[PDB]
Amino acid sequence: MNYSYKRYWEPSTAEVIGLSLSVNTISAALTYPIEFVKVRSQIRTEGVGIRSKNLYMGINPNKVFREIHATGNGLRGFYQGFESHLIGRLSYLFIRNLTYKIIYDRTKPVKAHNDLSHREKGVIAGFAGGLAAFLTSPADLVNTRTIAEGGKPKEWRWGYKGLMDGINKIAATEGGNAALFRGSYANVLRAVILNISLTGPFDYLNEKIWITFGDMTWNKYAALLWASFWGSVATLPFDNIRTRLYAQNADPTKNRLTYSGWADAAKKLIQHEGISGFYVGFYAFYIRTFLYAWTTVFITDKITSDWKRKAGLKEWQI
Amino acid sequence: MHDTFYVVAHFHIMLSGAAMTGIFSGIYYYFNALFGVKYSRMFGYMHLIYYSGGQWVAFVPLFYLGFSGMPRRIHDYPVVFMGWHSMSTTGHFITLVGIIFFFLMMFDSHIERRASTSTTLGLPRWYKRISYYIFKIRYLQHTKSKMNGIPGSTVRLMLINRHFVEYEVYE
Amino acid sequence: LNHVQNMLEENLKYDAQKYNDEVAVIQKTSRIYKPTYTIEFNREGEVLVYSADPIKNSVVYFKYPYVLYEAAIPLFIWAWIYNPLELSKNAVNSLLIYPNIAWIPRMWYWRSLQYKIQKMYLLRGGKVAKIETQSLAGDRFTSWVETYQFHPLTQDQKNFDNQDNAEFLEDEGQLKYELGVQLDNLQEMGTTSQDIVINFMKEGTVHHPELFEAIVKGYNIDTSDYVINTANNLRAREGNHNH
Amino acid sequence: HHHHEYDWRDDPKVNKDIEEDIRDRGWHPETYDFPYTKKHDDWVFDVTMPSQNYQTDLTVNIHPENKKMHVMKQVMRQSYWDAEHDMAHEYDYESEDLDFQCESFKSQHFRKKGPISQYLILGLLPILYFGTEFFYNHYPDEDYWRVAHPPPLDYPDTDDTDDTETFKDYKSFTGRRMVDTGIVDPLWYDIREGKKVYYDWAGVNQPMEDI
Amino acid sequence: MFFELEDIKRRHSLYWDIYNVQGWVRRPDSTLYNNVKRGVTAGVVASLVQENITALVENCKLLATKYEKPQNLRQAATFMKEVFKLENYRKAVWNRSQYALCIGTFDIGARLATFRWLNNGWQRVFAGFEFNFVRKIPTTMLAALFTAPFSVPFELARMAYYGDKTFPKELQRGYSSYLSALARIPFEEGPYFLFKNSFPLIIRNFFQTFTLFYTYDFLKDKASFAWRVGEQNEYACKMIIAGISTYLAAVFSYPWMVTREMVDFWPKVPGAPCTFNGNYRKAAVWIWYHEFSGNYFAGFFTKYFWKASPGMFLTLMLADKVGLFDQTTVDNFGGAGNNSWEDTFV
Amino acid sequence: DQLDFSHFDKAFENKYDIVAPEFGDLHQKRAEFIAKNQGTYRPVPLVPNNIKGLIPKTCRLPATRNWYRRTSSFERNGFFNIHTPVLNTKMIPWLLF
Ligand code: HEA
Ligand SMILES: CCCCCCCCCCCCCCCCCC(=O)OC[C@H](COP(=O)([O-])OCC[N+](C)(C)C)OC(=O)CCCCCCCCCCCCCCCCC
Ligand SMILES: CCCCCCCCCCCCCCCCCC(=O)OC[C@H](COP(=O)([O-])OCC[N+](C)(C)C)OC(=O)CCCCCCCCCCCCCCCCC
Repeated sequence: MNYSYKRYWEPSTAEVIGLSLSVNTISAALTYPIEFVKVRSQIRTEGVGIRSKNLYMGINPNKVFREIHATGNGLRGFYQGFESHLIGRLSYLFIRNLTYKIIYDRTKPVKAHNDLSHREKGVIAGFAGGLAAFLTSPADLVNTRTIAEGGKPKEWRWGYKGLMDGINKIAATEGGNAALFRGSYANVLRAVILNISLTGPFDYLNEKIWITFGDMTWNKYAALLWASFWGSVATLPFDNIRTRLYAQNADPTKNRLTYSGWADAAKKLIQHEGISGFYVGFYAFYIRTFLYAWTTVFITDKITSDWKRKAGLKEWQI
Repeated sequence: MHDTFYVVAHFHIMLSGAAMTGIFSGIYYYFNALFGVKYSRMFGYMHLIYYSGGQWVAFVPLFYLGFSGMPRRIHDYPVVFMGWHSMSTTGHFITLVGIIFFFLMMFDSHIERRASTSTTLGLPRWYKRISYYIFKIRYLQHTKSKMNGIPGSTVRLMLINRHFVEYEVYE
Repeated sequence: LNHVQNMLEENLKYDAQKYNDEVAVIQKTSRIYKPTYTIEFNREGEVLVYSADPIKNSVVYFKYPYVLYEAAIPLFIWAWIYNPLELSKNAVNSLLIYPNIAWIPRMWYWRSLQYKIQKMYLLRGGKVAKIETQSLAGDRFTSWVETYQFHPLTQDQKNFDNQDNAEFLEDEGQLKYELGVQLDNLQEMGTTSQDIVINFMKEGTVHHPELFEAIVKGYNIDTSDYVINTANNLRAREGNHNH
Repeated sequence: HHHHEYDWRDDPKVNKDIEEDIRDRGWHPETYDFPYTKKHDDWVFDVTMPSQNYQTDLTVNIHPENKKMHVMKQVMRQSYWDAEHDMAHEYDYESEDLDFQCESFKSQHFRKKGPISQYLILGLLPILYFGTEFFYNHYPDEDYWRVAHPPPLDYPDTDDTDDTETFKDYKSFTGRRMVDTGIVDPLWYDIREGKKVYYDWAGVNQPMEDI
Repeated sequence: MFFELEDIKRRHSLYWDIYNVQGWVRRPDSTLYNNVKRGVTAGVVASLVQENITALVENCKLLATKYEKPQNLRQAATFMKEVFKLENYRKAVWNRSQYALCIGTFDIGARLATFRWLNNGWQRVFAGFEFNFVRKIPTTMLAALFTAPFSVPFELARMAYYGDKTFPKELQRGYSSYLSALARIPFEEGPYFLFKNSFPLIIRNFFQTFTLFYTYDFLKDKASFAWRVGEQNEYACKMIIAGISTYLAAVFSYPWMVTREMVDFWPKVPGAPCTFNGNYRKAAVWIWYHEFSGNYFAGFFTKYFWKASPGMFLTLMLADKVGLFDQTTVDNFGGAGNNSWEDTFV
Repeated sequence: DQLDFSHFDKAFENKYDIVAPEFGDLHQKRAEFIAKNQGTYRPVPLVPNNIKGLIPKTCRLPATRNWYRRTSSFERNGFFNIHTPVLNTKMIPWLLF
């Protein structure tokens, strides 16, 4: 199968930067309210967990969406953190893609049909995602607290009007720039797990479906659905703990639970919520992951196929 | 007709149709005794409709092929049998859809989790008119209990008659 | 879907709620009729107020609207057999559709013959009337209906006659014309049907006309002044000329 | 015996995150006793039949069509297993518990329904199994379930696929006459360059490339 | 390369099989533009006729509420003339024609286009029947799910447009026409105003689409022996098949509108919580588990059947006419359909 | 204090502040008007009062005026009868064919 890779045309650094930034901006704009609901769901069960039984386990994304819309802000009230989430997402993607492209070009195989194994690519992507998540941890922290201050009492709300405003408020109130990286390790772990739990399963199911069904058109989308499911399963506990560490106020009095780190957050989640507490908001997170991946892959495939056709690759090479 | 799809259709209408339909009837008759919960009427009806008709659609063309001289145990045959063979395969896939509906009805019944109430209400036989009276009284009470939360005939007729509320010009 | 505000929908909701709350099952009534004579009930606490033999006096076979269809059937049969119009196979098959539906009006007429009232009794208490009819196959049906369900119809049956002040009875008490009466809810054979039209033929005999009229007009009859007759002159499934 | 303390997180009235099953409005299986000994259905009147006496009340008429709405009575919810308690009730002590049946009827083993997701497999058993017998096992062979593609021009050899020759067989004199007979359908492909391109009306996919 | 997931494209060597004409082979005429055009045409025509019929029926109902129903054919003709002369009737015709354009361009046309895009390549059998019709079940389910919420904004826009004409002019939005209301609502009340608690509409659309398309295709293929073996008209057969599919779709779609009626029209019990908590979804679940099916089929023809059944029937007929149900049928023994021609005549 | 789940604590309250009406000030005003004027303000769709050739409807019409005998019926307790004697009479022809 290592003979079957198709890397005749590889985009330049400028091409990958521009395409990634544009398409990921489109995807984040399309699928941000889903992440808003997911963060909202993970906070209303910060110390309660799942208390319903059987088919009612979890928090209803439609119920959360209806409540947030009944707040009064309408659909426009789902982008408060998107003001700051977009910058953090784009910076994470820029750093990750730069590191990934450099490490890949310094290690990629000579033959166009030979590509690095999934394990090597996972190592590269995990390093890139960890570095980018550590560098974008302040932006992700500002974004989460903006969403978090809707389901919390008036005394517990930080009141961030943007990204630079949040950065300045954190650097002033909480001690300094060192306080900007609260939950940085949690974000690093979330990015590392997310960067290794998608390509593997996606290629797995895509190739197995092709073996079973040949060169149909639904193969890649079914594999994308499968990859989104498994990536959500692998990443959601880390994302949940990252949200808990981000929403933890500096004042211990203004916290439903007080965490001294990732380990403390996990311990308290297991103690009060249980094992099932890590997968609250699973439907919202999985739908967001699938829609984001579908939009990005579809638009990138269209643009890159057009570029390959312009460059002159044969139709079997595209 | 020996060693022919006429014989195949004979013993499949006897076994695949009749015997399996009786087995399904016994499963439904003892559904509470087997699983402890009431079964799902909707998916059960779907399974009944698709499984029973599928047998006809799958094994009447086999009768037609048996009358046409189609020997058994051949994977290739004269091309004057392809139409009824296709119809038989269609009937088989209808039967498969019925089986899918049966598994779906088991799944939905175990979703439902409702205690089953016998239709006899404890009086399987009306050997006496007093037994008939007791059953009638209990049946009327049970039906009244079921029909709670459902508006009366007048209210339902009012809602149905005045359902349409989309008019252009008023007074 | 409820977030869309419609004032007609709100009026419908208010009407349903007000009917649910204000209007109750127990409804007060002031339409009470006191007969001027002692009522002689039978063994079963009932008084026979109307008797007839409708099927005996009903045209069953040679009724005009249906003999036309049943005589037109052979025309279609012959048209299919010889194909005089040089039609196609599907066209002649369509020609044969008719003989399968021409007897349906006769079936409906025969069913309507079973709603002509053969006997009507008033029970003690003057609130329930028993009605005995029979399907033409000889299937006897007995139904009890509250007296307030009755609404007399006009002679032409085209409009609701006034519930009171209506004169469908002659001076001596017999029916002036074949009287149609609509029942809002008739529980026939164990199933309730809405707006059922029953008929009392003029050829029948109306015993105790007063009570009969009070049954038709919807009044509750006062049966305080009553006596009981000890006469078991009827057997179960007794034979009658109405067959 | 006994039970644990009170936790408002487990209380649907206090914890609004607990979604309510409206089909379990009046049924609380966690309070069920085995064997069931609680009466939950008795005589009900004043719904359509008044509980008072108006049989001979000439001033009162009964109109059941005006049935006032009441709280809907849901079908009885089946009991849900109390795992630990059940695992403590049917538990066996080896070589220290006598092999006997107790006198109390509460020793009866009652069937209480459990989780539902397991039956999800039972919901998809006719599908998955069939896939397992056709897709996972690739029965009968690999190429049956794949989307059909014709072989390319003269592949794998001109013996199995004499497409070029067939082209000539349709362009020669005799072949043309055969088409005029109407017993041979027209040519279904064209040889363009070293490739074979099927016509749109042929009804087949295009041959795959020799990658 | 671009984000967390890499859509790895792998080259594969050639494969082929004996037969070519009974799997998925995309039709040439099944392009995006062609499918959209044909589906939109059929949908707009069917919707226009359906909405005209609905307006006529409802205006006849109104005139019946105001005047006695006819007693004979001449009175019926006079009643129809008076209904036609109604200003309310003509305004309803115009507004429901605009709504018909909107719903046949973006809902019925979208359903037809998605169904064609998903079910065009399923080829039939040459001289038999498409035995593997199960392959079209997940495909038709996806087609129905994708186009299920397309009619929701237009349905809610119609409800809001007719929902303000019944208020005093001090509380009215204006809405000179349904198109104006559709253009104004998402900017005044918000886009979610057109997508709130629309589960009954979504599930009704899903059931209509799936039942109608699947049943019509299945009966058009399987019952073809009626006009291939039996020498019937095939057009009476097509009409009967379309009617059966439409009746099944209406039967399987009405209970969700019944759920809406139960939730927001059934009188409440004072001092008690709502039976379904005002969600409609549990209501469907309740109807899914209700013992007395007829208890949620009352008003089937009065409320819903005569407002969607003609539309579905005409959609089926026009889609068949324009060729959205035509499937490729090629002989498997001759030429393109086979890769082993030796074993076809010996 | 908190983390003692014997009694509910406002620290675990999960409710979003109602900043503005969900669907606008006009929607709120119409909701209030409904809350106050439900059942009193009853619009009537426009129909001409006098129309030539039509007999005005002043009372309910008898069942003898129907152009179609309906099949289903209603039991007064709110039940819906699909199976009626009319249904039996209507099923007599079809089953015969
Ligand atoms: C009882 C036995 C039985 C059953 C049920 C069937 C069911 C079916 N049979 Fe067969 N058949 C035989 C017994 C049976 N058969 C025998 C003995 C032979 C001869 C062998 C020989 O020729 O040498 C034969 C041969 C035979 C042939 C011969 C092939 C050939 O000779 O050319 C064909 C092909 O058409 C055929 C078709 C079918 C089909 C399409 C079904 C369909 O009905 C299949 C439908 C599926 C089911 C009926 C399974 C039900 C599903 C469940 C999961 C039930 C389990 C659930 C519970 C009830 C708890 N069968
Ligand atoms: C290890 C754990 C278990 C792993 C299990 C993995 C498999 C799981 C089960 C399958 C999941 C669903 C996959 C559907 C993909 C369909 C894609 C497609 O276009 O397929 C075209 C195929 C073939 O279509 P066709 O009929 O055009 O092709 C026939 C072959 N040629 C090309 C030569 C003419 O159709 C299907 O696969 C239909 C699937 C319908 C849904 C049922 C899924 C299981 C199917 C099993 C085989 C078929 C049985 C049919 C009756 C079943 C009754 C129960
Ligand atoms: C699947 C959709 C099928 C649609 C088929 C029909 C298409 C044609 C008709 C479309 C009508 C609706 C769009 C109107 C667009 C023009 C109006 C407009 O945009 O106004 C500015 C609107 C105005 O919003 P607003 O809410 O401020 O409205 C103002 C009115 N108040 C404040 C009183 C409510 O601005 C926005 O919408 C800003 C956000 C951009 C769009 C975000 C889309 C999110 C989509 C859902 C994502 C997932 C959410 C979670 C789901 C559950 C959990 C998983």
